[PDB]
Amino acid sequence: NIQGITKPAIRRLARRGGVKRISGLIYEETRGVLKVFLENVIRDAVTYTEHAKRKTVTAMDVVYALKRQGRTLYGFGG
Amino acid sequence: VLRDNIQGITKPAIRRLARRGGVKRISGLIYEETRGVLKVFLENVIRDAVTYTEHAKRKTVTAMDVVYALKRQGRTLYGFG
Amino acid sequence: RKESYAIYVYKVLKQVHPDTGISSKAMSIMNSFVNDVFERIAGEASRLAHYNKRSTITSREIQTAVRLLLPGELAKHAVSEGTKAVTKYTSA
Amino acid sequence: TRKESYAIYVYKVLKQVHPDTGISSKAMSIMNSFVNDVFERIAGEASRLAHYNKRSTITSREIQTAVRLLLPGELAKHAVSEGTKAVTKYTSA
Amino acid sequence: RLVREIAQDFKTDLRFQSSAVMALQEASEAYLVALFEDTNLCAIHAKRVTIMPKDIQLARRIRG
Amino acid sequence: RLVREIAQDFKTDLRFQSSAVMALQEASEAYLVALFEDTNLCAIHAKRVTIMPKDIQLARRIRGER
Amino acid sequence: TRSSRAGLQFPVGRVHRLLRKGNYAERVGAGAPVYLAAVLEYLTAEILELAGNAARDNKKTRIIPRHLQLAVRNDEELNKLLGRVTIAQGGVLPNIQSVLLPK
Amino acid sequence: AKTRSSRAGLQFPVGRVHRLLRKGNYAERVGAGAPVYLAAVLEYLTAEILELAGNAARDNKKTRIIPRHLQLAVRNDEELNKLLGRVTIAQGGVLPNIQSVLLPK
Repeated sequence: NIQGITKPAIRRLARRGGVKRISGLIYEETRGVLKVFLENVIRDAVTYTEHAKRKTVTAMDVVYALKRQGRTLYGFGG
Repeated sequence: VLRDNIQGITKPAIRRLARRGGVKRISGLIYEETRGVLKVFLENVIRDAVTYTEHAKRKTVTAMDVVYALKRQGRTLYGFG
Repeated sequence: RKESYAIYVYKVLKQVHPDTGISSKAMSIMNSFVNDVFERIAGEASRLAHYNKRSTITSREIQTAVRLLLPGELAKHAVSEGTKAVTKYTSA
Repeated sequence: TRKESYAIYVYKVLKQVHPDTGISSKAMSIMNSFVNDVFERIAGEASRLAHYNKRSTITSREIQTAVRLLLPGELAKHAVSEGTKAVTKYTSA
Repeated sequence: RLVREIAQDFKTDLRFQSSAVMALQEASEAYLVALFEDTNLCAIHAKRVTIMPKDIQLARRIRG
Repeated sequence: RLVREIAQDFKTDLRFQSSAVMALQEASEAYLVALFEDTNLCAIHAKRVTIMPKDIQLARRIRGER
Repeated sequence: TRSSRAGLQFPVGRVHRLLRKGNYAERVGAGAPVYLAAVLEYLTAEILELAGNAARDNKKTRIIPRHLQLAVRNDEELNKLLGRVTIAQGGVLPNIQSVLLPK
Repeated sequence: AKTRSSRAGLQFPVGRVHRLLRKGNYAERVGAGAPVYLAAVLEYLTAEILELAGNAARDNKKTRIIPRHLQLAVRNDEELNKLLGRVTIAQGGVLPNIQSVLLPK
């Protein structure tokens, strides 16, 4: 699962950021940061679904969790 | 009577602020760059503070106006309201 | 029925660039931007009412709210365009 | 002019926890701002939850999920436990 | 599959809207691009060209 | 006196409560102490001990303060 | 319509409706909806202007999120306004550091 | 029991909480259990801080809690630090911390 983002995907994300040379331990460290980031966002997203009494997390719940996490996102709702 | 004074000193104060922060060695240009950061920081905070006094129709900037201005600047402060 | 400021974004777009279009994704991005600025200004004005022991949001609450949220020039031009529109509305 | 505050109740909780301790005036106002901050954070989050679910009232569910959002894990767990106890105790009498 | 895996540890039997996953992917990549930008700036500050885990750790520590 | 100078450029003929100045000083020093903490971390990361303007600029760049 | 009375395009009535149906105050002023809508219409005109220019540069008629991202990030104030905002399918500005360039 | 605070075993005023929640423009209507439950959360967080503040007062050998004790109490806790992460306490100072490389030989 977590190893589904590896080798060129971690390389492509670096190129868009402007990185030239990538050390070997970046890939594992990148997964850990992405893991913690996803854990935080999904937690607040799931919390809204728990209050709304739903078994399906809507696009709003993702947006609203990002808004509370200081990661405002345009495009997937009002 | 000679006078000839200036403002914006803070020459040893930048040394004391560094010690409480844990800095050991201070370069000479740190102080001038430190003053510039303090100017911009004060400019942002006082701007939002003065705006509340303008809305409140007052000629006196209260401590509260500073508090919400710091609150608006993400610099929440306890003790003055 | 879902409401949006879509048709007015088209109108403003044609007034500025008559020979240009917009995509569905970019339109929804514009919709969220309008609502975001809406909530920020209305939220700040609401705080201004509570801070001054007031129960109504008048023109002054909106004006000082735009002074707070926008950085200088965008705030300068927003106050000018708004006070112009309010004066034109007050006339008729 | 009457100036309201949570002062006398912070004293009670302080004496209930540490009867042989005091507090200064500056630290007292700091505690007051803490109470008002937590008040505004929860009430603001609950207000958003009401608007988000197309409701016009803020019930206990909005406050509970708001505290789930604001407090980190253990503080949230203990807050929900202490609160649900008090609400059940209030509903009883 | 990764997002479903992370969410499975929070609540069982959950369904995701396709737009919800795309929004998670959009914000995740934007966060990662922004992090590598700060990471590359940190690595260059250390007179280096190659990014290293100590650069990310310092960047996220300063970010809070 | 420095804050009075800064406020004169925003609105003329202003009076300050003494508590307002103290609150401004509290938030200013806390911001500067925290900044020097991040500045010292940057200098140590560059295999140095001495803080330099490039360290403060790097710290404010990571914070997003542009 | 009150929007026509102010020469504005955004619906003053819908703004007045949303201000009452959002629990911000006991009352809502009469000039506030006109003045809030004018700021919104000005800000949308600012973005659409720079977005159409970026569309002309890319030799495309329809504005895509790439154009919005480039427009907001090239402006110094629009970047500060939307500093905590991520635009979907927006990308980043082309930027390569000097030390990383070949020599 | 006349006061609703006594009916909930809480110290913070449920009535003042109910008043301030209605007089703050957050919603049309206001639940009955929300003032009780909001006051309980407030009372728990104040008790947590005063507990660690009283402990810091015992460590500093002082009877009255000063803002230094509140600062030490909040920042030594892992969760209270994250809650008040964007908050500066007046007259609080910082934690004693010197980096390893900065230490002498």
